[PDB]
Amino acid sequence: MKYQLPNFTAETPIQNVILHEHHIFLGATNYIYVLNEEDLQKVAEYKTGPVLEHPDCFPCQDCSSKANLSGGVWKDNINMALVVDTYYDDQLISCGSVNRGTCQRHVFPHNHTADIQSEVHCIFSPQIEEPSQCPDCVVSALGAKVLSSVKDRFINFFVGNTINSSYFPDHPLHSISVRRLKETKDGFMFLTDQSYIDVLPEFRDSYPIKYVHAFESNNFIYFLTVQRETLDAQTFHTRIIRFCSINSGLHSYMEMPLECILTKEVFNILQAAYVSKPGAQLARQIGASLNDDILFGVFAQSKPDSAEPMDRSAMCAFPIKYVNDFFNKINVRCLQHFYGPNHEHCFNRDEYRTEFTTALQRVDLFMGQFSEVLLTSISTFIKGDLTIANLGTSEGRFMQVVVSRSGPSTPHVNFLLDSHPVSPEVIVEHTLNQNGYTLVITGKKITKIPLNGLGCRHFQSCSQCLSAPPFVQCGWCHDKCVRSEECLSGTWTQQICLPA
Amino acid sequence: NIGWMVSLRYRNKHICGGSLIKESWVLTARQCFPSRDLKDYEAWLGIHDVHGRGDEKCKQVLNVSQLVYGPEGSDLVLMKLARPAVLDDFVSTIDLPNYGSTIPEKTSCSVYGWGYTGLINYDGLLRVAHLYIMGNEKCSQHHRGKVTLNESEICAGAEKIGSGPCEGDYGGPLVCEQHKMRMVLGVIVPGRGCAIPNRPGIFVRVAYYAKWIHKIILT
Amino acid sequence: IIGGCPYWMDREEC
Repeated sequence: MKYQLPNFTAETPIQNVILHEHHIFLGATNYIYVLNEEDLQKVAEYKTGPVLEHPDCFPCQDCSSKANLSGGVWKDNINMALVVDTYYDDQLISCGSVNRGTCQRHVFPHNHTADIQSEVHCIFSPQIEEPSQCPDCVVSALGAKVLSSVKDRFINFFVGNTINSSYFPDHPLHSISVRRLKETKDGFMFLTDQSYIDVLPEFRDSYPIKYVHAFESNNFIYFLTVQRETLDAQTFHTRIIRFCSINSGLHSYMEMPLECILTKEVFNILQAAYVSKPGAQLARQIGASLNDDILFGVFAQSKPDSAEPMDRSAMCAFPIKYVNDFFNKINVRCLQHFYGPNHEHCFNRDEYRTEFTTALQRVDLFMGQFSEVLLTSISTFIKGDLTIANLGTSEGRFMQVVVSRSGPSTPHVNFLLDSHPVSPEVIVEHTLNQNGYTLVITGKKITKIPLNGLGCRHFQSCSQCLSAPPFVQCGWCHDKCVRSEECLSGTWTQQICLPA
Repeated sequence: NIGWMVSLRYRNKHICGGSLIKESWVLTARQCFPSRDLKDYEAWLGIHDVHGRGDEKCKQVLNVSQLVYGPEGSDLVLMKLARPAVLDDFVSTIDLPNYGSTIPEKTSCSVYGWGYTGLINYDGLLRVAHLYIMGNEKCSQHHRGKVTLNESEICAGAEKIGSGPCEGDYGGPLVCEQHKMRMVLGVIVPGRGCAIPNRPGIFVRVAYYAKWIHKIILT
Repeated sequence: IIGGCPYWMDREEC
């Protein structure tokens, strides 16, 4: 028995979601679907693939005409980034796996937000200055995390790329990079050589780096990664990268591990992360103000000396003020995957790249309630004095549960959304008096789940409804169990069950 | 006469324009400095061409001793040149407006620079766009209600529709004639698109910072 | 400078 909520089924998988001007932009395989916010009805679509690959057919130059070729290969366009620029003339910047991870700006016509096909420009400018570099080569097909920030009157792009040995002539990709988009909007550009920090070519395969989440807070950029503990190490880590939010380069770069213990068993692999403010009750228990940015992270146990999750999940909260306090404390190593583990730089003491010796540890807020499921999505919100967590399963179950340390909480919403796992990429929209919705991706389906009300629909009879946990605020409305505001009739009680 | 034009060179390549306001001082933009290593900077005066071609009896090339950054708001920077610029027929200073001043709407202005021109084979010679002063209120609307201006900003609409500064033009001046005299009223800074028809350009109000500018430059 | 004239050109001939 399941709920009827606005859904949308795409012809291919959904990779990234964006919400802009009452329009849902989906980043799908070979498509960019454009839905309507209210009903999730496909208003437009843009065909992004398949795209034909040829060792001479360069990026941003079409070759549908070169179909019958001695070395031709049909590739799929898997969306890696989807960014909405509103600083310059409103445009959707989209990036795919193909064309050497080139991006494209879909300029919106002045009165039609749904028109994604009219103005489309490919961000590529042939590098004459130093043909040894590629700033228009943003994204990797392996894994990519893009973060847009207007800073010093320019649109800066912080990038996290997953690499392999695959060497490229004149077109390489960078591990962590900061590039500013030119006002001519024809290309990007790295200001200095400092602007990027790559894994040494020896380690490109031995050391795979998964960039789980990226965010900006308190004048700093932060990246959340899944990498090895050390070069020679056989086991996997979750790290918190941080660097002074500047345009010219990656300054005051630092990486520290994060530990999610259960009191000393470790859930070493971050599956999803969400940064939000805390509700009053939990704020008190984590030592945070109502206005403190908090990194909530859903972690998983890794198969011994592997990186794949184990269906044993947890969730711990990292108040960024505390995360920052750790970085501002003095011991410390050199960045072993970027610098040489043996090089002269590592032994000395902006300019340098720090790796932290110890970790920041936090206990599972759910106290092992999820140690027998695989949590893949997280989104947090505030209800009154409460902090509710929206959680997705690898099994395709979506659940809402109260985040508190003052005794464990059972989820008040729990149901199968689809069969396919839940996507970490979520959307939380907020409306007046704490009641919006989430956007949950499950393969080729995107679902619009309301923040408060689903708890009530789990009660079939008035008697069942009348004895619901008080916080869900459930009442009977003639023939249904719903919140006060959802009852448009006047027959709302939490005390009476008339005859039937 | 364009004696006050300065070309800022970062790693032997032109990065920005600037303006000689006093013998040892150049007024430019914070965007013009990718590095804190002054070694990589050089200022060229006496030039008309970006590569300093026909300029050799004129060309003056100075090192940068100091970087005095303007207030948190402004994207301004004052450069102290390692040795005073010699004021000859080819090199001259530009006057500043007074602190408690303003310029009438529709006052004619010019933006100068060796920046992007959208031309195929650009000859590297100094360019000029003709602009006219506009009210901050009518300029905020013209931007489609996307940007609101401070007292530290100044608007100037284009006289030839598709015109305006771009990449490589930053730090350069907005010259207007206040009381029959050429004055630097604005500093070119990045915008929200290079030369958009009917959309005006935001510069930074030099007059707003004239107190600070004179505080530095007057040792 | 997009759409400008060369430095030596008078205002009135643009």
